[PDB]
Amino acid sequence: SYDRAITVFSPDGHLFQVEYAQEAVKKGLAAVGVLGSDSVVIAVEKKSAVKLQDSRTIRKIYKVDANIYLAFAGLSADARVLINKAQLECQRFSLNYEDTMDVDMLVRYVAGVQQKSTQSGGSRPFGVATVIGGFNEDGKPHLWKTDPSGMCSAWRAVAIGRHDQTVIEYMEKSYKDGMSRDECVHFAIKSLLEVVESGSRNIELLVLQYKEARYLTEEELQKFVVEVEKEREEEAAAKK
Amino acid sequence: TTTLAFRFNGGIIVAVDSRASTGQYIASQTVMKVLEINDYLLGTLAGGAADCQYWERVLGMECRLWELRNGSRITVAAASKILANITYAYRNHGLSMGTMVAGWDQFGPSLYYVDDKGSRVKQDLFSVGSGSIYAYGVLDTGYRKDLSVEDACDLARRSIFHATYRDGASGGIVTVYHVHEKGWTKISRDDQTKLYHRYFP
Amino acid sequence: TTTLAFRFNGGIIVAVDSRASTGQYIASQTVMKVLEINDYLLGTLAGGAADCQYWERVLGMECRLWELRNGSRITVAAASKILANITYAYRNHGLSMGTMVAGWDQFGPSLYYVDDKGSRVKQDLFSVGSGSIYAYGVLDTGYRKDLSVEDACDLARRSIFHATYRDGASGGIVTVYHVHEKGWTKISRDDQTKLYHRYFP
Amino acid sequence: GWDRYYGYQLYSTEPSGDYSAWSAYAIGQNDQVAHALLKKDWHESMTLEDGMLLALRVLGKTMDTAKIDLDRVEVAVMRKVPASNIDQLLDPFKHHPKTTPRFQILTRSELKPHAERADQAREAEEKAEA
Amino acid sequence: SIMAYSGGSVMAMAGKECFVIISDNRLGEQLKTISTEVPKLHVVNDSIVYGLTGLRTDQQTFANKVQFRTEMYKLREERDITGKAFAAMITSMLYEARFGPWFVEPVIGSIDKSTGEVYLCATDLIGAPCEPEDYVCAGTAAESLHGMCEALWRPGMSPEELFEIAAQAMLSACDRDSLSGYGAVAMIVTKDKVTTRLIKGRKD
Amino acid sequence: WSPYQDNGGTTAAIAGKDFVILAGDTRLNGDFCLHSRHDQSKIFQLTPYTYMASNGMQADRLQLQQMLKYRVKWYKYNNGGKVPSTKAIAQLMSTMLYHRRFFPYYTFNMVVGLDEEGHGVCYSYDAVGSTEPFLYGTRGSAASFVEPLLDCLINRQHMTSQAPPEMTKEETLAMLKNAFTGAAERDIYTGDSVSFFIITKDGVQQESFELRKD
Amino acid sequence: MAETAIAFRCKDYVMVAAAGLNAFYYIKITDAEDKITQLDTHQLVACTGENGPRVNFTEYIKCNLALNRMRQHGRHSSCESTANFMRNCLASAIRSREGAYQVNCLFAGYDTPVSEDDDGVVGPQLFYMDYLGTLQAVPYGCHGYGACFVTALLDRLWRPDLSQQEGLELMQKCCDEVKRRVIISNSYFFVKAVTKNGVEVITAVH
Amino acid sequence: MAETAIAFRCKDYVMVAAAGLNAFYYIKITDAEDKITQLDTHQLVACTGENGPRVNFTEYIKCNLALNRMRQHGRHSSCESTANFMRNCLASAIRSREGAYQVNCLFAGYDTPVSEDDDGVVGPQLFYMDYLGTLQAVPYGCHGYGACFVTALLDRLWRPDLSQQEGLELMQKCCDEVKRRVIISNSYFFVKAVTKNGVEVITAVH
Ligand SMILES: Cc1nc(C)c(C(=O)Nc2ccc(F)c(-c3nc4ncc(-c5ncccc5C)cn4n3)c2)o1
Ligand SMILES: Cc1nc(C)c(C(=O)Nc2ccc(F)c(-c3nc4ncc(-c5ncccc5C)cn4n3)c2)o1
Ligand SMILES: *[B]([O])([O])[C]([C][C]([C])[C])[N]C(=O)[C]([C]C1=[C][C]=[C][C]=[C]1)[N]C(=O)C1=[C]N=[C][C]=N1
Ligand SMILES: *[B]([O])([O])[C]([C][C]([C])[C])[N]C(=O)[C]([C]C1=[C][C]=[C][C]=[C]1)[N]C(=O)C1=[C]N=[C][C]=N1
Repeated sequence: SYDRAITVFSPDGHLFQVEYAQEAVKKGLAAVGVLGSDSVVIAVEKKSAVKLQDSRTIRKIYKVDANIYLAFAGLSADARVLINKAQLECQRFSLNYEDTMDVDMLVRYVAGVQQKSTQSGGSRPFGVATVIGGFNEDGKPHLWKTDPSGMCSAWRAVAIGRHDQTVIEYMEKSYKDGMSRDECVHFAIKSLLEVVESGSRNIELLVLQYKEARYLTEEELQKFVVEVEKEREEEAAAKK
Repeated sequence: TTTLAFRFNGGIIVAVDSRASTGQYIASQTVMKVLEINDYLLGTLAGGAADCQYWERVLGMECRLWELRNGSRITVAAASKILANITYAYRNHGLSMGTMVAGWDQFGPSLYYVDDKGSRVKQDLFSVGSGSIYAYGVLDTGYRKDLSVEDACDLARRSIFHATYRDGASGGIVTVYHVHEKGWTKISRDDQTKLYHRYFP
Repeated sequence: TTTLAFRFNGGIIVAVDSRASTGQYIASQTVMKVLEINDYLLGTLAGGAADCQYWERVLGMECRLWELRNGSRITVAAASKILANITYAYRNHGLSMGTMVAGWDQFGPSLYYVDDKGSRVKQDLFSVGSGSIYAYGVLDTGYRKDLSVEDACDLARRSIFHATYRDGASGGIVTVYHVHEKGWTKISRDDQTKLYHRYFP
Repeated sequence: GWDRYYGYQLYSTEPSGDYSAWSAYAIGQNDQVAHALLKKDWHESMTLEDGMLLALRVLGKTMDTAKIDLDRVEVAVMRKVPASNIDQLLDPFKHHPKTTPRFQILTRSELKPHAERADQAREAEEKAEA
Repeated sequence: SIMAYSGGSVMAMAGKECFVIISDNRLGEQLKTISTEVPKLHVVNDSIVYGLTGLRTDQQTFANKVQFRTEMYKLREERDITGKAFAAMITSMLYEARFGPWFVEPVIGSIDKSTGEVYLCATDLIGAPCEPEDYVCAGTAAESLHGMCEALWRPGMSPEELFEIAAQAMLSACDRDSLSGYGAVAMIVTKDKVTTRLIKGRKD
Repeated sequence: WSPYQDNGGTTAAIAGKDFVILAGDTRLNGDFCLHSRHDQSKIFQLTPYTYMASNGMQADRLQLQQMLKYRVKWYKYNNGGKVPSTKAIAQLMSTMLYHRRFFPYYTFNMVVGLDEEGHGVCYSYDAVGSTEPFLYGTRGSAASFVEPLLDCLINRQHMTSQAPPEMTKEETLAMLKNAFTGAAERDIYTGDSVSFFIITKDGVQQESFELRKD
Repeated sequence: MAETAIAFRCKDYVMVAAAGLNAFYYIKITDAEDKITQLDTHQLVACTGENGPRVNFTEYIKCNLALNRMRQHGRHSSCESTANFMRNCLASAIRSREGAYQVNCLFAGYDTPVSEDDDGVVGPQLFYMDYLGTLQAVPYGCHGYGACFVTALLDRLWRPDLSQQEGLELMQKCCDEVKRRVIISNSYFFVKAVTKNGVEVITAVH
Repeated sequence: MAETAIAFRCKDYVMVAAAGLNAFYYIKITDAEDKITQLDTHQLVACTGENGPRVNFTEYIKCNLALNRMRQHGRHSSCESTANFMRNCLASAIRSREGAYQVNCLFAGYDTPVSEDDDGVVGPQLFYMDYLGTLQAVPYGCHGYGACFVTALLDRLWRPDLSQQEGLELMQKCCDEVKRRVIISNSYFFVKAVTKNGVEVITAVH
């Protein structure tokens, strides 16, 4: 079949098809996740309030395991194919090992698929970056991040999508270690509206607890945005 | 072969004989019928001598590769499921092996049992082999959950002996292990003929 | 063939089907499954049709010759022992017959059962044939020793029916007898299809 | 199409593998124009006759044609009709639903009563223009 | 044998401008009744009705592949399948698996909606085509049905009097077969209507 | 036609404190005839410290000796010239007998060598590779003559007497001649001449011995 | 076949019962092993057979129902869609390399409306199956040696309008007949029930 | 083999126990059938096997002991003379036309001095037998499927100086092990005993 080498090296030791796949993520929608003491929250951008979108509310953060959920940034068609490989891997794991899959195991599989598309004939890399959060069987909250080069790394507060470096350098000087549940949802809002416009119908946040995952609805999200919007006015008043 | 093992308040005790007979001829008398998989698991042997020593060496390779990739120990619920998926895949190939896995994972004890046909069962009390039918009647009479460490070692060593005495395919040197929370220790290792003049002097 | 008979306070009730099939083809539908031996004995037939009708005609000849020589009636304990010594003598000759004898001798009733291999058992409750396994579960649920004469006739007619409905080798016309102290009387004789619109209208 | 999981659905399909659910959508020439015209009037509690009259009226807007022609317009509706091929006698333990969904395509005798309601609704919004 | 494992007999007769088809209601495992209310007939349109006998695992698997192929025929070709095209279609299906063969014996009855000609077809398990103009029959009581159908048939029958012959032929043959019985479900069908009748039988 | 055939002969080995004595008679025979009297193809050298000594079928013996011969050579090439030990060879033997489990060899094997410590250990195998380290071993047609004999004079069991000192190379060799002169008397498929191999750390010396010709 | 499964459906519940015996040719390994696998929150299957194919068939069915709820956003499929997926795995295995599954099973479930547009089945569902791939919806189904003892018992006493307690004392008669005539020692029977509120493990009848 | 016989002898008694199960390939015909035939006033035999040859062998043995007491003026023969007469009927039947008896039996008895000149055995007698014609005097013998469960139980707990009550609670352990591991439902065991005063039917252990 067609297996010509696409991902090749530059004369400066760079991979052009990987550096150009990262540029497709930097135009994707921003997704921010932070790590607390008993909960994991991840918030995505949820392109717009189109008024033409279905009244059936469409989730952006996809379910992969019973406790491990995933949010991405990049091409939304490439990410669907990547997750149905990972949703097929969880049922391969609890058919050969009788166990619930760890969070660090699923990220090593998805990063193994990202790297496998960077070293194949006829294949471009996946133009997606993922934020993966979930708990183990013994609590222990986790938060991970894969890039189109295939490098997995666990984070304490991670942001992907457009303006990647802008959020991460902001929330590394405002992060408090060991937050409660209400502090994580409040901290994921104030990092995500730094980049997205001030609209209230373009945040989709999710709170991960042990055997309990609760999506925030319309009116519950209104309670946390106003507490952030009144505080960023105080942050501007603190500068002047 | 008369391998047995039971689970009680204090861990798991594994007890075997050491005899391999190819019919009416005794091939050997010092066969290790417990392959220690690693320093917290055990595996036992019954049936074909090569079918057990091969696939529990394959099982000891899949448990070592688990610790390399995932950085942590393998459970026993994952360890037998590796051995049961291998065994069920070759169920029409005429294998003959009946193996117990016993170990201390992070959920306490667990004593499983794998056939040569893909079965896996979870109890606290087994006895496998051709002479195992002799080892049930002396063990079921004296088993209780809250035995002491010394009395359950005595009940295991005495329940092997009454089956080695009666079955032609069983005997040799009774080996008793003890699976506690830190791993396993070889408790005793003694001849069956020396053990006759202790129990009936 | 489904055939049962039970013993209770008031005598013995015998209940049969009337169907003879050669595999998947039904040969006949009016087969008398009960051969009355004389006016105080009964005998049923199951298995081979010719093996039963021959040797229970031989049994009816040895019971008649008993009364000629000894001047008195034969007991049921002697009548089955004639049939069991005949049956045990030809146990390697491939016979297929399972028969119950029932009667009122001078010691009350007795209900026996003879194999094609020489067995003879003494109980109060049997059900023989290929569809016997359906006739046990509806009978063992509703049997008790002190049934009335009408209710035990109803339990026997209803227990044959649920076996004829489920087994392919049973069916036809349910015949119910009653063995009291003066002999036997034919209680009823009714079609199985007519008996379906009585029990499930 | 209709399923028993979320009812009547409508999807798009992009030539990249991406799809999205919608309540009204446009593909082809002037799809950016026909989105805004459907956005101006779409509400939840809408009947099929109010939806088909919405469908023909926006179609005349993009191809700038008053008096919608029937030779140049193709329509098809996806609703549930009462089930007629129910056979309970050969399926004793199988349950048949009451009404079944039927994809159908309207003929010229079926679309002429609906095309003469879309120009009049265009004419009803024409006398109130100045 | 594997063919008489499940039990059940399906036959069909041809009339003037009509045909009948009739199956029993028994499902079993060689002696014991599993169900008493299970027909063997299948209807694909208002002209073709076919019945399967043989092994019940193959009676359901083959009828899923037929419904997979009949509904795909209606999507490709914008029309209902005809009787000569349907019978020659699943003749080819039983011949592709000739060495791994299905244990069904399909009894096809069909009619032309506009012309009014009946078409009967009963293949073997290996797909042997055979179109009699009088009657077809398969199942465990098939040897008993060739005596009942041939001694009672005539070519010029009304739909009301053809049902009376097919019903007395099924029941009298199932009173001699211990793998078929427990009533019968029939279906008379003309150019104008389809009438489905359930028939009293012995519950033995 | 049957693709399996027993070619007689026997092999026996007794391992000492820093040596192994390895023996096997030179006699090839078929259906009812006698093919040869001088077959040296019964004991094969793999490394200078470890031998294999197999018998049974002569045709599958020569095939197993060559596949064992080149897996040692791929070991020597991939490890920088390092010669494999007895424990490495005898686990290589135990796996390859199981890789052909469904069309197996009709051979019965012994891997004979020295330890890393210098002590000699013999292993034994069934047709599918059941291994065990042990101090002696006897395979072949006359195994049931010699293996009970080696139980009675090496283990020193059921004899109420003190233990003799350790056996030398000479007292082991004169003992093992008493078995092959005993198997040549009572086994019809065994004995024309037995060849003794003495594996020591300073190379190997090789001797021969004469048995009965009938 | 040494172990029996008994299941009957009524107006608002489905009873199941499966003897927890596991043996090695005459030696009782267990007496309490659960053989009624909870597939969904409203669906279960009572498989009989030896313990080799029985776990490996039920784990393949259960992990694929859960996968079809992952890919379809947690939408629970009907009981007929699960039962037709099961006999596809029996029928495709009798004509394969590895051989037929030697499992005999009774599928049970309750159909709830998943949305307001669902106008499907409301009542209970009970399906007889086989190792070959036979599928039959039946008022009551039975497997094992004691099946014929208790199928004709349910010919006598089963009614479509039985209550939760009247069917509970019927299942007690079903368990006491198998203890009376079958030579195989079935002493503990694991009675479960499927109702409109999910599955429930009945402690009383054993 | 489906039904077990357990017998052990002690200082002044011989216990026997035989499960009263009679079956038809899986269907329990009885649960209380006496399988321990009282041959003499001090002798009995516990035969196992199917019910065909079992009655016809015991009636041939019992009627010939009684005939040998008719012709010898009521003089009761020893237990070894009865046991050697039994295995003569097993050994001559494996080389005959009709075939071998498929009965496995345990002979038991007590030897009393019939006169003042008798200086023979005083103690109890217990003989293991087989269907071929093997005869062996043994401290305890067992047949059936559960024999190997209880022969190694009597390796553990049997003592030559057991009393009437200590051997009675040993036989209760012998009956509870067969109920625990054997798949065959043996629920009633018919314990009898042979002492110096004849035979006795023990009601307690069942
Ligand atoms: C949970 C549980 N409960 C029991 C009672 C068992 C059990 O027994 N499971 C089992 C499974 C597979 C096997 F393969 C074996 C097994 N063990 C053996 N030992 C010795 C010989 C033998 N040896 C020398 C000569 C001849 C023979 C026949 C044969 N076998 N076969 C035993 O499992
Ligand atoms: C005390 C007791 N408990 C039970 C359960 C029995 C019992 O069943 N005893 C018995 C003895 C001898 C027999 F010969 C039979 C017997 N009955 C039959 N009925 C029908 C067919 C048959 N018919 C048509 C086609 C094919 C077949 C195989 C065959 N047989 N064989 C039954 O006795
Ligand atoms: B135990 O007695 O089963 C024991 C098994 C242990 C070594 C894993 N050994 C044997 O008895 C087996 C018996 C056997 C079972 C099934 C098939 C063939 C044999 N013996 C051997 O496998 C054997 C034979 N020859 C040499 C070494 N081992
Ligand atoms: B019943 O089905 O057992 C019935 C009882 C008999 C007294 C009429 N027996 C038969 O139907 C037998 C079945 C059979 C059992 C065993 C071996 C062979 C057949 N059938 C016949 O004996 C028979 C044959 N031909 C005509 C009539 N009956």
